[PDB]
Amino acid sequence: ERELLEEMKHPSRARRAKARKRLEVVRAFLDSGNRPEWMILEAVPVLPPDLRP
Amino acid sequence: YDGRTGEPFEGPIVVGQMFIMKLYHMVEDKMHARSTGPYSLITQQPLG
Repeated sequence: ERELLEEMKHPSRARRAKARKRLEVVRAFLDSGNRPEWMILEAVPVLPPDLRP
Repeated sequence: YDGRTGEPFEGPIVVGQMFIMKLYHMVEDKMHARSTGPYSLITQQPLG
């Protein structure tokens, strides 16, 4: 976060843009209070039988 | 002449023999309704 902040104020519009569109997702994980490691699942949820009759 | 009244219609009316056809669609088979019927196994939505 604090790095991409300084990264975003870069004069070149390009780098600034990519930095924005990155810190976007980062901030999402911040405000949400969720860990990204969960995106890699260890336990696959099985759907109930009557749901898959 | 109108079978109801007995007076002639104002203007002349064309008539004659025409060929007509009773098509497939019949109300008897296309009419339906229900109150409480079967429900889909997955979701309890009424069958269609």
